[PDB]
Amino acid sequence: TYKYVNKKEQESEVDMKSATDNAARILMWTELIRGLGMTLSYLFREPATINYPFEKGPLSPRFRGEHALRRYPSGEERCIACKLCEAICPAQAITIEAEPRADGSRRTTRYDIDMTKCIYCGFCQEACPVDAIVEGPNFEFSTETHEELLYNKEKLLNNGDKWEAEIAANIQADYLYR
Amino acid sequence: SKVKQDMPPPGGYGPIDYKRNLPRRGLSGYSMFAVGIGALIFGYW
Amino acid sequence: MNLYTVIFINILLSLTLILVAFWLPQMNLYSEKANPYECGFDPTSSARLPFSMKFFLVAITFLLFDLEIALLLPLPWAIQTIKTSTMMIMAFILVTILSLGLAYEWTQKGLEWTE
Amino acid sequence: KRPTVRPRSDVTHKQLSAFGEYVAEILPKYVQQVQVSCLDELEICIHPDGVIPTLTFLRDHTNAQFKSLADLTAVDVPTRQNRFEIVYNLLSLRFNSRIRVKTYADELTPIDSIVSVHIAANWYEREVWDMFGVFFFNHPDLRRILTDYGFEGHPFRKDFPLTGYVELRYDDEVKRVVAEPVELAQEFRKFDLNSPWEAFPAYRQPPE
Amino acid sequence: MFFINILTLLVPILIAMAFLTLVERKILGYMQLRKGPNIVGPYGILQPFADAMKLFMKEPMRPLTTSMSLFIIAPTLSLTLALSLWVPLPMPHPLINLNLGILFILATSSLSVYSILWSGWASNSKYSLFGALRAVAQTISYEVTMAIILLSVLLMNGSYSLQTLITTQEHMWLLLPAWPMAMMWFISTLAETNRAPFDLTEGESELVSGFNVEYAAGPFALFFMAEYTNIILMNALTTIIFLGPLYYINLPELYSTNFMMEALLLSSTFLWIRASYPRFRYDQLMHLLWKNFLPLTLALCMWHISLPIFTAGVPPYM
Amino acid sequence: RSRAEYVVTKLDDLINWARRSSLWPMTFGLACCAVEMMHMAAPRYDMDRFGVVFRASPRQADVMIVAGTLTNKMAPALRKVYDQMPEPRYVVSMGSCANGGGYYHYSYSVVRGCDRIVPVDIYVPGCPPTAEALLYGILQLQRKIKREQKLKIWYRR
Ligand SMILES: COC1=C(OC)C(=O)C(C/C=C(\C)CC/C=C(\C)CC/C=C(\C)CC/C=C(/C)CC/C=C(/C)CC/C=C(\C)CC/C=C(\C)CC/C=C(\C)CC/C=C(/C)CCC=C(C)C)=C(C)C1=O
Ligand SMILES: CCCCCCCCCCCCCCCCCC(=O)OC[C@H](COP(=O)([O-])OCC[N+](C)(C)C)OC(=O)CCCCCCCCCCCCCCCCC
Ligand SMILES: CCCCCCCCCCCCCCCCCC(=O)OC[C@H](COP(=O)(O)OCCN)OC(=O)CCCCCCCCCCCCCCCCC
Ligand code: SF4
Ligand code: SF4
Ligand code: SF4
Repeated sequence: TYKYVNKKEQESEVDMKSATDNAARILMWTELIRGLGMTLSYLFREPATINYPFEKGPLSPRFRGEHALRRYPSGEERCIACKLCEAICPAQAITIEAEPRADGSRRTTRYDIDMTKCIYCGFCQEACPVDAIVEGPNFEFSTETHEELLYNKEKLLNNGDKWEAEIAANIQADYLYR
Repeated sequence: SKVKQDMPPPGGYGPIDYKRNLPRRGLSGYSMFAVGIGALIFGYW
Repeated sequence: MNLYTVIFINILLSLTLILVAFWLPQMNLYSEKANPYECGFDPTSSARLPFSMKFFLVAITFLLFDLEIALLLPLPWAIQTIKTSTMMIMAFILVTILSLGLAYEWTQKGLEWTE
Repeated sequence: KRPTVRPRSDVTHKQLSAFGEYVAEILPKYVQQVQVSCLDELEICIHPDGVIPTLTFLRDHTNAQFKSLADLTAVDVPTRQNRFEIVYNLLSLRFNSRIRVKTYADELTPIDSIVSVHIAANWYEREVWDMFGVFFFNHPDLRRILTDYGFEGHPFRKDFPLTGYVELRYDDEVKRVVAEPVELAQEFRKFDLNSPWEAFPAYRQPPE
Repeated sequence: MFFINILTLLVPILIAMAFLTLVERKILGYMQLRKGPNIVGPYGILQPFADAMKLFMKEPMRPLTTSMSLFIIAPTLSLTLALSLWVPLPMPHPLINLNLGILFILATSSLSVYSILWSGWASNSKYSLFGALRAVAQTISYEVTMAIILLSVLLMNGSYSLQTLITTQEHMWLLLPAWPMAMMWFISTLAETNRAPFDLTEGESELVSGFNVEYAAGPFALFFMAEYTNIILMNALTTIIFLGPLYYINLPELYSTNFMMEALLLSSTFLWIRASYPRFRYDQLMHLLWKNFLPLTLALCMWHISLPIFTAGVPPYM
Repeated sequence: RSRAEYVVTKLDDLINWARRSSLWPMTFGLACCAVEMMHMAAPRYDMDRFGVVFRASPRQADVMIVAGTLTNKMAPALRKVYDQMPEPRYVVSMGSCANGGGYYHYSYSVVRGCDRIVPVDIYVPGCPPTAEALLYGILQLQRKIKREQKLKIWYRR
């Protein structure tokens, strides 16, 4: 079905009262006055402005922020150097090198994420089979040089150690959906 | 357990207005022309 | 004397403001800094080229109408005359002639812009 | 019935097959192949000489009325003699249908532009020339539309590298934005994401 | 003592201009469901000083194609004419008492238009040329209509002085006898001050910045000060002419307070209008002022020629 | 230290306060990141409340927020409007495209980061960074230019 947005049906003819109403509308600027009144109502409303940085906009546990590498509760790294995140990364922002550790464990020797190349899509955290790489909810990590956004394994493990109290709670609140 | 999912309430959601709703306000043209002419005459006197 | 003094004070104030605005901040100007602005690209042609005017007839009419304004402006002293009938008739004739000229130009589409 | 498989209607397939027979018998001088996909889409593969008559007939015929050109594009298959397959997707609002017209070209045989048939073909053929190097005859103004000014090569070709040949940087000695041969801090790592096992037996090509 | 009077006129007008910029930011924000500046200072009251200091410590632009002499001359001319237009206003006693006050106002306004034109031509840029030509068309339309409006109003008043306007509105506002030409005068002041919907010279969306698109820092600050001082000026002129404040011989402070309140209300109405309406097209502004305002203005001018004659209410010479 | 050193430090504080309280960006954007930039302009975050107001001409601009993919065809224009800004100017790269190419890093027609073209003061990461993150970058830039010691370095010369 369809409807007309501007087509008028029949005519209203001509009347002295209607002509006087249109004359008053043209001369006394009635629609302009009611536009003024609308802006006046908005003036006397309450603004929708939060007091940043003391107030923050609401988010969800699903929010994709700064990357981090998590651990098991024992303290062992969750990552097993399987390169699924590297394979699924649409921007090729992940570089992984690996070798057996001194105890024979399958661990990374290089895990780099170019955050200037990353598109913050969460494909790494949804392809990780052991929940090692995550996008924790940090978003206020802007730097002053281009280099500081080239994360390596030490930076990502430090982020995982810093944000574990929040990332674990978000994964607890979210993991039944995924 | 029971399947829990994001679903509408069993009674459905309430009616959502969507039509164009202008207040259709203001006084008549005769009345405001009469007010203006009366103001003119009083000011002239 | 007082009006001349306050005009000179305004002149001195604005000259002082523009002088401190030009001599206070650090200067660093080069060729790309002082090239003209054309939304990021080089200008195709100079801005001193002829630039067509679509309201030239309205501007000439504005000259004539401004002189009609100059004629109408001694009215607040003209209304003090003894022979108010002659003044009233002459003012009515002047305003009616001006209105007839405006109506004729509106009819002949002179107020409309070319192209 | 099956929740994971797309439902299939045979009426659209029958109608498109009938219309393909109709167009093929109307224009045997240019039509080389007519096919209907299992996705219920009609494709008519024509000789490059018949682009103007075929497009004009499809736009202006009473039973066709394909008055809207959806898009015009090219596909680079660099294993045939005529590597560029020019594709016209057209929409008939009168009959609520869509058709696809294909033709072929190589780097040195231009095809006729259809700006006189559809005006959108102007920018579409500009894009095709800019991205593939397929020249168009009788175009009102054929030039690049998406590449940089002075860009050399047609980047949507298969043999053109992904990163290109030049990169821009601001040189302070000349105070300009200059082009250099491309050097990458990290090379694009290509992946061999092809299973060595056949996935679709219906598309098994016979051995050579 | 006269120099002290010059100071106590000029400096408070400049501070009122800067806080007019602040109050425009606040009022536009609160009409746009936001807050506006409240960080820089207690309630944003240090924001204009921050902006002024930043602009006067940023380097100015001297483009290669630009005529330096007129480029320098135009903004200082604009600021001087703004303050000169401020000088003869009576509140209820003017600093400079003139006989042909509104003629001085008209001459100084047209010279401010020339400041805009010379800025646009000196800044050798196409957007500046566009701004200059739009200024030409705008001032053509509002000049003819506003001149006839002011002629009719002062024909009702009887003289070109403004203390005479105070004496005229001793008992009643001129809004009641002359409210249609009050509306047309308000629109004319909007077009004169280049406020939305009739700005059209600092065209933000149509042009980039228009006549001052090549101006930076200090001279741009001078242009902004001139424009907003003209806003307060034209609203003050409107409330002196049409909405007569209460004047008593024993105390003029009541007149100053009432004048301040009405001028603040009219300036806030200017900001309200800028929030409310979209911008005109500059040929439509000329068509409006020459096809709707001008015939009615000529008719009302004839009516105000006739009215004291047939009512015997010819105003006094003094 | 010397009494004049204290006066110079206070003058530096005053100049930095003025320049960080009045930051006017150029009305310049390229993509989705510029959509988030006008969502920062939106009533929730109120850059105007922070004192940050867009100006269309680069002559009246103080900072340049490179918000989007800087292409090869766009790079001379971006360099031109950066060069036409007056001297106390700053650059805020926004999003992965302007930072280091992002999703189009290996493209033939994309400059791999706007720092190859203009000197970037502050990098804001994200695709897109939220308006919260862009506002955070603006406040970080305000702190950075609060840290500037121009008159103190001039005195120590
Ligand atoms: C979807 O597709 C796309 C688009 O399409 C839709 C795009 O668009 C697009 C591009 C996107 C962008 C560029 C993003 C831009 C964002 C927006 C367009 C939205 C933001 C909205 C606006 C800009 C509208 C803002 C409206 C307002 C009302 C705000 C007010 C702004 C003003 C300019 C007016 C106020 C003025 C100022 C802030 C400056 C005023 C102050 C001064 C100049 C100070 C002067 C004072 C003095 C000098 C006084 C001095 C004298 C004294 C006496 C003082 C005493 C001093 C002492 C020290 C004592 C992209 C990429 C895109 O993909
Ligand atoms: C300073 C005092 C207060 C002033 C008003 C301040 C508050 C209101 C501000 C409102 C916002 C304005 C923003 C800018 C708006 C710009 C648009 C605009 O105004 O367009 C003008 C509009 C134009 O209308 P238009 O353009 O829509 O009309 C179409 C016209 N054609 C087709 C030709 C293009 O209206 C006017 O021009 C009218 C001007 C005022 C007329 C007043 C007449 C009063 C009655 C006179 C006497 C009648 C009886 C005679 C005797 C009979 C005896 C029997
Ligand atoms: C940047 C360059 C700027 C150049 C332009 C400057 C513009 C200045 C402001 C606009 C002036 C517009 C024209 C004003 C002319 C005088 C208006 C007037 O009516 O003056 C009359 C008045 C007294 O006359 P009356 O009202 O009859 O009173 C008699 C009884 N009380 O008063 C008088 O009789 C006093 C007569 C003198 C009044 C004008 C003084 C002007 C001073 C010179 C300014 C320019 C200086 C040269 C440039 C300097 C360097 C840039
Ligand atoms: S969020 Fe997406 S683009 Fe970023 S590292 Fe993970 S997979 Fe790569
Ligand atoms: S997908 Fe997980 S386990 Fe596999 S390499 Fe990446 S971070 Fe390590
Ligand atoms: S970084 Fe992402 S959101 Fe920003 S411009 Fe690039 S693609 Fe758009």
